[PDB]
Amino acid sequence: GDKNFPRTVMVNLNIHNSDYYDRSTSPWNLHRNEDPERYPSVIWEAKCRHLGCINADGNVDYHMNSVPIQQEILVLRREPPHSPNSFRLEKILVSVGCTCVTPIVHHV
Amino acid sequence: GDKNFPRTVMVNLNIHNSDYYDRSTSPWNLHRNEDPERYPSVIWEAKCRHLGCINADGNVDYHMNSVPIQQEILVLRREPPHSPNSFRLEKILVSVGCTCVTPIVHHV
Amino acid sequence: CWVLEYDMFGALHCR
Amino acid sequence: CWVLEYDMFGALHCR
Repeated sequence: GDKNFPRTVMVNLNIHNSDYYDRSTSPWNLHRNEDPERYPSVIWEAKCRHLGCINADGNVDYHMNSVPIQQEILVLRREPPHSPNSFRLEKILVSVGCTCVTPIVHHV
Repeated sequence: GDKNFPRTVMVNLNIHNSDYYDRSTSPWNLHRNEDPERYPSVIWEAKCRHLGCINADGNVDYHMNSVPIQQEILVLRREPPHSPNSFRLEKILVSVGCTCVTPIVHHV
Repeated sequence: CWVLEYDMFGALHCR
Repeated sequence: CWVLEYDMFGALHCR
């Protein structure tokens, strides 16, 4: 690593400056996770309800796929454990919701 | 506010512990934003391509809606400006991708 | 803001 | 990690 890179920085934690999961053709459920050693302590993970997507009749169409849309987000991990004022920056891969995609199928 | 709440905490910045935008029935484009006063400095915003969703024929179906899936994410804002080691925690509302939803339409 | 949490809609809240 | 960036796929990278 670079010795000029600050191994510790100061952070001021005072931040100042209907639902699609059901109506989507690729609907999802939400799973809660709580960890008091993490800040934010509560995060939610979307889980696609079905393998296929919902058609105009309200049935699952397996010729299309529900897939989760994911991104990495930043959180703070208490370090040492239980510390009220000392953390390490951490990244987590979270599923935010689902979308409906045309599958990869070859006409061979 | 609570006077026992730490107004400054230490953070160690050393983190250690095909594509759907095109194939989706609610496809999206990605817009880049760069701000050197923010860490991460580069974020991307999904913009839904269409008002409707793409049908089996490859055409836009306006009886369904493409909508963006959004979440707030945490970033660090340099404070004072240009500081290499002093920040304020900040939250940003980002669009991660789009999904296809049944519209709100009343049969009145 | 002793407790920071996401709600099920992707918004952050001080609890 | 002087420069932290998201790529267009939602992943973070040290640049």
